[PDB]
Amino acid sequence: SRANDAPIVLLHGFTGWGREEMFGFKYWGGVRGDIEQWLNDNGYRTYTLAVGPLSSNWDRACEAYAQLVGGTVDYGAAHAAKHGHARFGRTYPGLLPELKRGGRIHIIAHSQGGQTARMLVSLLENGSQEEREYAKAHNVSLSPLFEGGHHFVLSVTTIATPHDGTTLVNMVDFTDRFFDLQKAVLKAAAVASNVPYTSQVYDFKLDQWGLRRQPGESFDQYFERLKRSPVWTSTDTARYDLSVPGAEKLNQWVKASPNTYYLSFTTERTYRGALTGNYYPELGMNAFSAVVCAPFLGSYRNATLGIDDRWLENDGIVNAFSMNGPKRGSTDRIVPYDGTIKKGVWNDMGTYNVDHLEVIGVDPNPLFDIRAFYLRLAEQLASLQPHHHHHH
Ligand SMILES: [Ca+2]
Ligand SMILES: [Zn+2]
Repeated sequence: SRANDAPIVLLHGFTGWGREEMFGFKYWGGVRGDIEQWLNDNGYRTYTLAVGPLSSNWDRACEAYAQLVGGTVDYGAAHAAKHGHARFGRTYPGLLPELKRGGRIHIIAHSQGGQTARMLVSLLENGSQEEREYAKAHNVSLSPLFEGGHHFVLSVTTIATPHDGTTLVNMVDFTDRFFDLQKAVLKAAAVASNVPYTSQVYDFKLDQWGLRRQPGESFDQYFERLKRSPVWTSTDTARYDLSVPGAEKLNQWVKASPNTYYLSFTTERTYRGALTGNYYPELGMNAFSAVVCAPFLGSYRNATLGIDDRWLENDGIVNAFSMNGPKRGSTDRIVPYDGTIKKGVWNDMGTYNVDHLEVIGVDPNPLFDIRAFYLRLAEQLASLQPHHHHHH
């Protein structure tokens, strides 16, 4: 059924790190193994992007663009001046120079990665008018990313993505709990949060903000500085983009490309309480989510905000209702999968009973055939037709 040869590129969310980080414990595979290696082993050429887990989708897309084709990250002169961080970031050799020669990729994105992938597609195709106009008005140079006209992306697949935000950000103790989540992923990787490791271990890639863990600093201490830093206090952050208002703002400009396939997977790991209408964690959900996040997600309503009952089912971290595609402030279409994947529309591939971390293998779930999950997805992506023609 193989109808294209595009390689697959994997993209994490508000947690995530390179293949060499976390002592080789993989974000994509966790305690289950190495998802990229499984795909490559099965004949599906697969790569992995690592970008700032806490950075805005904008920053991450700029980082992803430079990580793909090579070069020094360029966040755009207008954006950098706007938010007060460096215009230029780290330099990359480029994972896929074939992209500079018409090649295309499939992106498989988990969590906030889904937002980033969508945004990258948009900047690639449309560029940024704001940047272009700023470059002409200030006589500054312009990254090719902002010119538009790039078509690197044949498909985007999002898994557990908060396309409409997650109400988790609304928790009153969200900042302290969000970083506890980072601590919980570290723990999953068997990494302590109260130890000043001399090796990097987990690089948050805050080059633009000039933030990095210092010698003698544990992750606990590091996170306490991050909490008070601009990567947590600004609107140019994952924290803002993850929020319902922030995701809506994102949706208002980040539209689905008619040249690109979109697949969404929804995840859920909760049950409904008959008398309260709330949703509750099941048995099997990662311990941190079950205790600290799922109860809030499954009970938080806010009429002002648009959060009614539909939002309560969740995967421990993200409202399921947010996952099938952008809706809030979005002109994108979403169709249930009907056997045939269509261009320029969100193909809701269905809802899977796995939690936010289980779906990438970071939390165990031996009832979830994760190997089969990604293999079946790879097959589906490789079957996507470059072209279509009307028929009866
Ligand atoms: Ca589990
Ligand atoms: Zn930025």
